[PDB]
Amino acid sequence: ERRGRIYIQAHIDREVLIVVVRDAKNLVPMDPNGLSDPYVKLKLIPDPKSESKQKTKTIKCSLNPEWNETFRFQLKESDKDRRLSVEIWDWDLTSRNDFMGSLSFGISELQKAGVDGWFKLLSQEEGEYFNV
Amino acid sequence: ERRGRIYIQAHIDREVLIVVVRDAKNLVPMDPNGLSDPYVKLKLIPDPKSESKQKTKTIKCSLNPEWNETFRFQLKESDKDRRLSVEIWDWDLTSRNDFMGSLSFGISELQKAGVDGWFKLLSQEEGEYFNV
Ligand SMILES: N[C@H](CO)COP(=O)(O)O
Ligand SMILES: [Ca+2]
Ligand SMILES: [Ca+2]
Ligand SMILES: [Ca+2]
Ligand SMILES: [Ca+2]
Ligand SMILES: [Ca+2]
Ligand SMILES: [Ca+2]
Repeated sequence: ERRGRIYIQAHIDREVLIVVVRDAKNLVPMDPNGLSDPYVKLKLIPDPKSESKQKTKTIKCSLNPEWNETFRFQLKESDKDRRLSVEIWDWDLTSRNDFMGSLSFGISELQKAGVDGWFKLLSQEEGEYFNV
Repeated sequence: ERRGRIYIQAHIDREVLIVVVRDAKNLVPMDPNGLSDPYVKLKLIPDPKSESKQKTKTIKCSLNPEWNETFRFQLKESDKDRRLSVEIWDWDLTSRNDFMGSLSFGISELQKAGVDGWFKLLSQEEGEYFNV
C-alpha cells in the first residue's frame, strides 16, 4: 500500500452511477512542506475530450483528507464498456498538479454489485485497469 | 520512506563533480505489470535548457535496479549557487515517462564534504530542495 488508501462507495441506481468519495489515509507527500493538497477527479473512461470529469473540493495541506462528497453520473449503453476512474491529485499553484493515486471500477461490474470500503491506491497507468 | 531508496556517491575533485549512481531499493510500481523501468537523470539546477542533463541506462521491469554508472560534471563559478539534482524516472514507450523519486545536493555543500550512502527518495518538488 505504497500510496495509501481511499474510502469509496459506488453503486448503480437504474442508469445512474452514484459515487461517494468519503476520505483517504496515508497519502504520499507531494509538496516541499512534506504534505499535499488532495482533490479527487472522477471520470468515465475511455473519455477523449475529458467530457465526463467531476472533482471534489481540494483539501489543503493534508495527507489524510476527508471530502464526503457525492456524485451522480447518467449512464448509457456505451458506458457498459467503460470504467469508473477515480484519481487523486495534488493541487499546485505554480505547476501542473501532481498525480497521487488511482483506482477504477468496471461499470459492467458495478451493475452486478456496488462497492463500499477501502481501496489501495495504484499508479496512474495501473489504476486505469484495476482496484484492490 | 514511501518511494524507496537510492545509493549515491558524490564528491568534488578540483572543479569536477564525480557522481556514482550505484543502485536503488523498493521503488514504487509505475506500470500495469506492477513494476517499472527505472533510469536516473542527473542535472545541475537551476538549468532551464537542460544542458546539464545526463542519464543512466534504463533497467527494464525492476523495482530494485542496479546501475553502477559514473558521471563527471565540469563545474564553474555559477554552479556554487546550484544543486546536484538526482531524479529517478520510469521509462514508458507510449507515454510521458513517470516520475519515481527525487533528491538533490547543494554543490556548495559537496565542496565541503562528499556523500556516500543511502538516501530516501523524495517527491519531485521536494527533491529539488533536500536530501534525507
Ligand atoms: N492539470 C491537472 C491534471 O491532472 C489537474 O487538472 P484538473 O483540475 O482539470 O483535473
Ligand atoms: Ca506538488
Ligand atoms: Ca500542492
Ligand atoms: Ca507540480
Ligand atoms: Ca509507467
Ligand atoms: Ca514503464
Ligand atoms: Ca506514462
